[PDB]
Amino acid sequence: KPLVGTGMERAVAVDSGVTAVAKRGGVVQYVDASRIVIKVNEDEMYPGEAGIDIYNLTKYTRSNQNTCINQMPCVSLGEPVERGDVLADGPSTDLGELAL
Amino acid sequence: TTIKAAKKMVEREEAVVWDILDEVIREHPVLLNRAPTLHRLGIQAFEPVLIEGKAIQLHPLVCAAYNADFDGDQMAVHVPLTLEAQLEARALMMSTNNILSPANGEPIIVPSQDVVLGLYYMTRDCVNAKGEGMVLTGPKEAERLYR
Amino acid sequence: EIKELLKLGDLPTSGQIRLYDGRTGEQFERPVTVGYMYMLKLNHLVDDKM
Amino acid sequence: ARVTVQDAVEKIGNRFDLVLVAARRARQMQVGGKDPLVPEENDKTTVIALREIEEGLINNQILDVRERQEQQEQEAAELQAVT
Amino acid sequence: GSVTEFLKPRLVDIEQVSSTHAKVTLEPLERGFGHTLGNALRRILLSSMPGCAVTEVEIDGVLHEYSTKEGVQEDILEILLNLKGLAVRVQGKDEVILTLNKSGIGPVTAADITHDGDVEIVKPQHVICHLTDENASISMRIKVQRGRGYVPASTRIHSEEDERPIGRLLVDACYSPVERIAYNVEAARVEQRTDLDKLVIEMETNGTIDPEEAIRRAATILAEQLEAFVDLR
Amino acid sequence: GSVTEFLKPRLVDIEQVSSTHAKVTLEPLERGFGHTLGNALRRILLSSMPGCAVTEVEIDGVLHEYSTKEGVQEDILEILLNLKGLAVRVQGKDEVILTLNKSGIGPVTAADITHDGDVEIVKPQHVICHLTDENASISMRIKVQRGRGYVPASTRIPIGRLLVDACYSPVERIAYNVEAARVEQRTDLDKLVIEMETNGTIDPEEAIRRAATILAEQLEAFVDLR
RNA sequence: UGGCGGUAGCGU
Ligand SMILES: [Mg+2]
Repeated sequence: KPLVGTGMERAVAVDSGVTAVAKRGGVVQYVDASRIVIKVNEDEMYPGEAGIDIYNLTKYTRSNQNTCINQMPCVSLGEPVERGDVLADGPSTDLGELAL
Repeated sequence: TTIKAAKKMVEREEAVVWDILDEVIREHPVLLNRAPTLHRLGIQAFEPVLIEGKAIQLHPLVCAAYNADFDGDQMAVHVPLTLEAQLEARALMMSTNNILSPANGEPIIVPSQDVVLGLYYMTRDCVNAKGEGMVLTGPKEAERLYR
Repeated sequence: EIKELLKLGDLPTSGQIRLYDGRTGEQFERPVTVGYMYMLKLNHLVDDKM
Repeated sequence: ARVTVQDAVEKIGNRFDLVLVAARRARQMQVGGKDPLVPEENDKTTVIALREIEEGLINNQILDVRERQEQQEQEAAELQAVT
Repeated sequence: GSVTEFLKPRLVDIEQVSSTHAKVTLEPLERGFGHTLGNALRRILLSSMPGCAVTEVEIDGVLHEYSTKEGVQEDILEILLNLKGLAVRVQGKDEVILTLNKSGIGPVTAADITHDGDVEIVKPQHVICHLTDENASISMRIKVQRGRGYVPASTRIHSEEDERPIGRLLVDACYSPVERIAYNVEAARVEQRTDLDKLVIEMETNGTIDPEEAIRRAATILAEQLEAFVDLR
Repeated sequence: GSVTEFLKPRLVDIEQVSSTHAKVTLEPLERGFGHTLGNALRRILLSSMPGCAVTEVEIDGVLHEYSTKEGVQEDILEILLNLKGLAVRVQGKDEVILTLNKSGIGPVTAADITHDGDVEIVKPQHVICHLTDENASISMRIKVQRGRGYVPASTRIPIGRLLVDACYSPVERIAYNVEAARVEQRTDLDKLVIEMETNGTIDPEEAIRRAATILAEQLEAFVDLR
């Protein structure tokens, strides 16, 4: 993370699709280095649906510049999450903040 | 025994290969040239010194001649491979030969950034510095006192 | 504000500390500016250029 | 062991035939198996040629007359061998 | 006691502030030998201190560093990076193979390493990975060697004689156990000379090196290097 | 290879520029060890080498450093500077008082100092002063003491005696330079060149040996147990 | 076992 920043790192990190953002709130049912399974809350439930969101993080995929694209989780089991909360950190991102 | 064996010792990087390379570059000038060769001093001959790394090490005093700064600039090295070319590299294109600009005769080798600052700091005087007013037998005594 | 934050951290307000030479060990004649800066590694690597 | 050739330049006089005579001498010792007129401190042929011009042991005139000397000598040797 | 004879400094105190932070006091010193000795010892200690470090890793199901294991919360590269910071002390030999086996949800600390007797874990609470699911187990074989300085993976693999099979991961080894050195010279009281100095060396290490042993080793290295100048052809 | 082994110096190239000028070279050294050895040796040589030097001088007819003498055209400061450069070796005692008396012409050198046996002037031709007046008599009493390092007269600070800066250490221009050196394929080695200019009391090749011996003896307490 | 075109960037 930048020790001195401008406060726009969060917006740049979130708006770019490099980080995994929770679509619906809930709790982290199963966290793993490659996938995240989130048990959504009853408020955001859909009829006739079990209510689990599965995020498959992209691990070590080459970019257009022959660099490395990797996503690392930043949540633990049982940790409550809300809509818009980051679940994984993309390349050059630390806890949802841009880290070049 | 054969030149094929010569390449086979070369690319495997045997120990004696470094000694051979040091022997062959002892007095073999190399021409360093920057991409925009605006004037005559854009290409100059230098004596190679083998170093570890992937970057060419350039003498600071010639940088003003090359109009080169160390922020990503690249230089091209050419190897003369005839006796005549080595002779003209040593006698005509050598950096020591080029001291005056052919455009106007002004010198081309001047201290620019840190040498000037160091010499300026060294050659300065306070009024109450330590060891003021003593008499010294010579410059060696002054250096010893400073150290 | 920067000076107040430095004072909170028990650091000199001028931002310059006294350094020592690694090789000879003698103290430098003047305080030097020591701090923390964000450095970036640009996509211009020497092994891709040599 | 050589950095500047200003004295060699002034000895030759024009900095151009100096290169030619140095190259000719370097070829003479490198290819013709000639013995340098100065001790070699682990130096290349070009550096030796430049170093032995400094005290005047090599220039165009004496090199030409010396080459003529051994060419007359080899012509005479061939003539004697024929006879 | 005279101009010709110098007072020989000696160790007088070893103040162990913590398991890593330590203070070594040497006295007496004769008008400038303190600064020279402190600088020389600092330069030697920061570069010539032998220590044990992790060199090779081998996980049960992992085949390369850029992969992931089902159950662990961190990448294999992250696991290797945490293993790089593991501090151990080895007595008797310069080569050890340790085994780690963990199962169930929880952190995998250095305390999970199988006891070997001649290997001591200075930091038993050093975490390595996190198992985030039941029925998921991690089995690792860690390779630890004794050496000096910083030897990257390329330098070790330049021999290429072993031709290690797929799944054996190489990690850069930082054998140096001393992380920070700071020397300070002050006045020392020795009966009535009134001009002698004492040198206090504050050293922060990983806990795998004895400060007194480190000072002794640095002095031995300095003397061995200086005997060549003593002879002088 | 082993942890306890180090690249010991080799190829000790020693050349003598003059009688009291030396240039030593040591090619193989561990990375950063060249600076460690050179700085320590330089500091010890110029701050801890014992030696005998002139400390104070008694001048007849002169009571202060800024006075004037009609016999010698050189000022008192010049006389003090000339005396400071004199190198004297003393055996058997710490302090010696020497007497100098001259008259007539003024080629006053160190050879005119009264002979005492113990004192040995390395350069008796060293000029001290110059007399202009024909019947000009100069009588001086100098004191040479054995000390260590350089002790300026300001810190040392009765009408006749005048204090002069004492240079006990017999060394001048001790300079070390460490540059690159390659052995097998390891180009990260340090080659150390040491240039020294002794005053003349001892051989420059002996000053390095004495400094190294002093430093080694300083570390004996920790070195002996290893 | 090459060329053309477009795009972006680096050093001037
Ligand atoms: Mg540039």
